[PDB]
Formats: sequence, structure tokens, C-alpha cells
Amino acid sequence: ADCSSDLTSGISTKRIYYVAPNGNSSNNGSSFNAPMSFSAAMAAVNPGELILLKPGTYTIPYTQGKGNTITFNKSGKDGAPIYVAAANCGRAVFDFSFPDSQWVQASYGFYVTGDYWYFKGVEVTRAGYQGAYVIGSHNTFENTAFHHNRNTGLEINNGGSYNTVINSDAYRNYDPKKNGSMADGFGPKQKQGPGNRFVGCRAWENSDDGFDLFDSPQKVVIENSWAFRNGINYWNDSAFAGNGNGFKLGGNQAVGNHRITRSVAFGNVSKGFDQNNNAGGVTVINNTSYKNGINYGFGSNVQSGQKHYFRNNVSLSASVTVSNADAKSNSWDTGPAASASDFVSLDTSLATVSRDNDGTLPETSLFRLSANSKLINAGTKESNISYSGSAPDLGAFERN
Ligand SMILES: [Ca+2]
Ligand SMILES: [Ca+2]
Repeated sequence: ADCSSDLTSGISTKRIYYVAPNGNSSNNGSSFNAPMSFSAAMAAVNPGELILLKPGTYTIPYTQGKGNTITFNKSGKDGAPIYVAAANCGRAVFDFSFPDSQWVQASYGFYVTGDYWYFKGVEVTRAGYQGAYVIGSHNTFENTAFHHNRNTGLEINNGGSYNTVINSDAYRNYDPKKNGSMADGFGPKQKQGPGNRFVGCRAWENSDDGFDLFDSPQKVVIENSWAFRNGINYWNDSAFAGNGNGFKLGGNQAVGNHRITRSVAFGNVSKGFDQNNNAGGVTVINNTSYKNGINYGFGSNVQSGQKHYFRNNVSLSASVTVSNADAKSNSWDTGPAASASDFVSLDTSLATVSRDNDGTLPETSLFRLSANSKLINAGTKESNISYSGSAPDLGAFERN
């Protein structure tokens, strides 16, 4: 929807701190006519209150060989988060100013160590390392973006738990450190805690992977999300080493029983949906994968007692290998066959059309089912999968 008429962008708060790029100490933040600085607002803000950002660019100065990270160590409370949002559903871009060739170890853009933060309509770009690095818990990132950073767009690690990433984008992240073999779009990986979730997100044109859940035994849930064109060299790097997977759903033989539904992967150099040596069974229901190096790659061993669960998935214009799995009602087994005519559009340029100003993904014809497709009502009635008609349609999109 269009929330441009709402000053606080959908947020209910008891106190507003008005902030602008030119905000300073001669102001109290009582309105946009007397805006305070971001740092001043950060010092004053308490649980349940809101740092309201005037739409624009907030530039953090760069100094060669030095980090310029903003640390979010204060905490909100349950039912009283600390809100940080661009006004009138606009955009607030935090530019950390790092030159393309430069990077600093641990120089994140946003370092979130505290709990119960709620970000909306904010972007992080040109950070010296990860755009956002989250070790705190119960944080929310809604209608945010992390792009052109020197490492992974947004990463959750070192105990970070119960974090929710809603309608957010991560793109064009590349690490000069390892020639692109590290920077992902979203990285809920390694030592992250439980309960981390991604819904309505898009990750594209990152040097390494779209989403990466490497070496974590903690279950991650990914819903209604996109991962495309990862692993492509847009940086003129003669030694490029990006892997190029869409959803990298595991790693290092960690047992991670992840769940991914109604999601889309296309145009990735390697695998659209990737087991990546996860030793645990992954749940993959109602997804669509198109023209990747490999559409679904689950051809590695799992630990005894583990088994993947695949239902209602679509593969088109690339191969599928799904072993060690309970699989049926997919386009490559007992479900109906998928071909180009089953889709209204395969124009991939539609994938990055603008979201609504409230964050809602654009409604386009890309990968939507044609009216005469046999994929309609052809799926199994899996628990917690929404549908119209008699049964779920095969793939990520219900024909409505
Ligand atoms: Ca990666
Ligand atoms: Ca249906």
C-alpha cells in the first residue's frame, strides 16, 4: 500500500525525535524545522520512542585505514522497541563513503549488539565491511536495503536470535578481501542463534551468494523471497572468485533443518537452491527456479536419520538433482511438467521493479502462471500453505 501520507510511516510512538542530515546541537529535534543530528537522537532515545529521519542521504566520513561503524548497543523492550525510520514512507540512505578498492576488517555499517530495534525505510551503502552485522536479538528490519558494501549486506551471527527481516533488499555487495568469494546478500549463518526469519526479501547481484546459511545448526525460515543473478562479475576483477548460488541453504556438514517456501531463484551462476553439504533435511515447498547453472542442487550426503522434504516445486530451463529426499508433486517427478507457456512472463527485468513505499513487493507477471496451465490446482495440500481453488498451484505463485 501507499503510506506516504503517514508522517511516522505506520509507527505508533509516544515521542518523536526529528532528525535530518544537517541536524545539529542548536536544535532540540522538536520538528523538521529544528532537526537534531542522528548521534544526538541516538543518545536520547528510549524504548518505545522513534528517531524519525527526514528522507535523504546521511553521509558518514571516510578515513583511509579506519572504521566508521555506527554501533547500536542500546536496547528496546518487548512491546516497546526503539524505532528508527524514514518519514512519510520515504528513504533514508546511510552512506559510509568507502572507496571501491578499500575495506576495513569489522568496519560494519550498522553494528547491532542491542535488542528490540525496529528499522524501517533505511538503507546502508559503502560500508567498509558488512552493511549490517547483527549479534543482538528481537530486532526487525522492515523495508530496508543493504547494497554496494565491502562484505555481506546483512549478516546475523554470534548469538543473534529471533531477528526478522521483512520486505528488504540486499544487492551488489562484493568483498575485495577474498575477490568476491565472501560477500552475500543476506547471511544468517555460523554462530547465529535460533528464530531468524526472512519474508518478502530480494537478494541479487552479490558477488558470492544471495542468501547464505553456512555452518549453522539453527533453523532459518525464508518465505516469499527472491535470489537472482548472484555470482556475476560486475567489478572488473580479473581474479573473481564468487560462487554464485541463490539460496545457499547450509554448509560444513552442519545439521540445519531450514524451511523455504514460495520463493524464487533465477539466473544464478551456480545453484538456485543449494544444499551446500547441509547434513540435515531441508524443507522446500512451493518454489520456482529458472535458468540457473543448476535449479535445485541437493546431491550430497546427509546424516543418517535426515531426509529433505520437497513438494509443489517448479524447475524450468536447467537441471534438478534432489537426492536423500521425500519428494513428490514437483515438476520433475509426479507433478505436471513445466514449460515456457505455463508462465505469463519470463521477462527477468521485472524482478527489480520498485516495491510500494510501504515495502510490498511489486505485483508483476514474472513467473506467474498462465490461465491455461496444468500447474493450477495440481499441488498437495501442505500444512500452512495458502491457496485458492481446490489445491495449491505448483510453484511460488498462486494464480489469483
Ligand atoms: Ca557466501
Ligand atoms: Ca489453486
